Amino acid sequence: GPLGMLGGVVIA
Amino acid sequence: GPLGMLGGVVIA
Amino acid sequence: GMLGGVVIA
Amino acid sequence: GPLGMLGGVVIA
Amino acid sequence: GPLGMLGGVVIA
Amino acid sequence: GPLGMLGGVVIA
Amino acid sequence: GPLGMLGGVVIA
Amino acid sequence: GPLGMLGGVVIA
Amino acid sequence: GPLGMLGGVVIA
Amino acid sequence: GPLGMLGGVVIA
Amino acid sequence: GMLGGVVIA
Amino acid sequence: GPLGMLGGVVIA
Amino acid sequence: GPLGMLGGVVIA
Amino acid sequence: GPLGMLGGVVIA
Amino acid sequence: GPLGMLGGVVIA
Amino acid sequence: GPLGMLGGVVIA
Amino acid sequence: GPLGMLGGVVIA
Amino acid sequence: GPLGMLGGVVIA
Amino acid sequence: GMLGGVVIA
Amino acid sequence: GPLGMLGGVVIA
Amino acid sequence: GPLGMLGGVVIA
Amino acid sequence: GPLGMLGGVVIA
Amino acid sequence: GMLGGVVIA
Amino acid sequence: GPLGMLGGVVIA
Amino acid sequence: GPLGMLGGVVIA
Amino acid sequence: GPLGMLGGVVIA
Amino acid sequence: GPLGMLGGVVIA
Amino acid sequence: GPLGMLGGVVIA
Amino acid sequence: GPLGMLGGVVIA
Amino acid sequence: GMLGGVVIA
Amino acid sequence: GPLGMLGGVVIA
Amino acid sequence: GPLGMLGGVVIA
Amino acid sequence: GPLGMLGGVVIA
Amino acid sequence: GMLGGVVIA
Repeated sequence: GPLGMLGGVVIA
Repeated sequence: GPLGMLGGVVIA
Repeated sequence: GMLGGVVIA
Repeated sequence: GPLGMLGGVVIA
Repeated sequence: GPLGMLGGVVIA
Repeated sequence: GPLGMLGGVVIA
Repeated sequence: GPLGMLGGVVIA
Repeated sequence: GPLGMLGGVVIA
Repeated sequence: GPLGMLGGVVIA
Repeated sequence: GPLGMLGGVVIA
Repeated sequence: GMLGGVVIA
Repeated sequence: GPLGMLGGVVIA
Repeated sequence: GPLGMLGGVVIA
Repeated sequence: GPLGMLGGVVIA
Repeated sequence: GPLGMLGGVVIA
Repeated sequence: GPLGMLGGVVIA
Repeated sequence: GPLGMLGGVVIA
Repeated sequence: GPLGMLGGVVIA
Repeated sequence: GMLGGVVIA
Repeated sequence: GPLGMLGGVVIA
Repeated sequence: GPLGMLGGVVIA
Repeated sequence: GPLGMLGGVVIA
Repeated sequence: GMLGGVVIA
Repeated sequence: GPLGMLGGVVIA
Repeated sequence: GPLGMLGGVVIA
Repeated sequence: GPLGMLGGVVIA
Repeated sequence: GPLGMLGGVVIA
Repeated sequence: GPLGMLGGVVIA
Repeated sequence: GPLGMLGGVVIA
Repeated sequence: GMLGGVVIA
Repeated sequence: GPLGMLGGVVIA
Repeated sequence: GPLGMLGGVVIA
Repeated sequence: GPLGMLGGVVIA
Repeated sequence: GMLGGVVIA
């Protein structure tokens, strides 16, 4: 299947 | 605020 | 000082 | 599927 | 203020 | 039989 | 006010 | 069947 | 005001 | 027998 | 006189 | 005797 | 709706 | 979405 | 025999 | 045998 | 509406 | 004897 | 008069 | 997912 | 009969 | 790290 | 020798 | 005497 | 359907 | 598939 | 004697 | 002796 | 339909 | 004296 | 499969 | 009579 | 692993 | 000596 990589998310 | 999808691979 | 993220691969 | 905002008044 | 009317939405 | 779809109705 | 029939499939 | 309004005076 | 006269309606 | 239909009369 | 949908006279 | 084959019928 | 005969082999 | 109609298929 | 997909709507 | 519609007024 | 007359039908 | 066939008659 | 499939007056 | 026949020798 | 060899398949 | 995909190898 | 999807000698 | 041979007959 | 005589030896 | 017809075979 | 294959449709 | 069909109207 | 007349047949 | 048949119509 | 006769001496 | 010698046969 | 085929040998 | 479909020697 798909291979995804997300470092990080910051919501302010 | 933000609305939607977020990620390395997004399949809608 | 806001940083989203880092990906090392 | 569908992604968005709906309504009589949409203040965004 | 803003005044808006939306009849309807059909998504199929 | 028949296949109908109505979103909505606003009567103001 | 309003008068009549309303719906997705109206069979009068 | 029939759909409407009858009478000597009709104000709509 | 308005003055109307209807002598009847037959719906068969 | 005879099949007659009269909507109506107004006598003013 | 007479009045109606069907008048027989 | 006769040999006949019918796949299908769609009536709408 | 539809009227008649339907089948793989129809003998009438 | 898509609307497709297929009567039938005969495979021999 | 036959191999694959069959239908009114085929999404692959 | 016979196959069809018969009458004084025929509306299909 | 339409007015139609059919005397008779003989099928032998 | 004789063989007769009459579908019908309409008298208006 | 007479009416039918077979009429023999 | 995948759909078919797989092997060293494939005879349909 | 027939001689056939298949090393391997990767479906991902 | 590294991402490698090898289907297969046949050594006859 | 070595054989595989990823080979790191 | 008369000698005769008939293999077969196919009617379709 | 078929009309006749069949046989290895036919005497008629 | 294939459609074949053989009448007859006589071997003496 | 005879040797081989006979038929309306022969596949070898 | 005789073989076949006989009559005023023959439909074979 | 067809109309046919056969007087007579004598087979001796 | 063989007779098949007669048809009168 | 194969069809025939084998042997050191074949008389046919 | 006749003299015949066959070593061998391989069918694959 | 070689693949070899030998029919036959006759030593007279 | 040797005789066969495959001879390894």
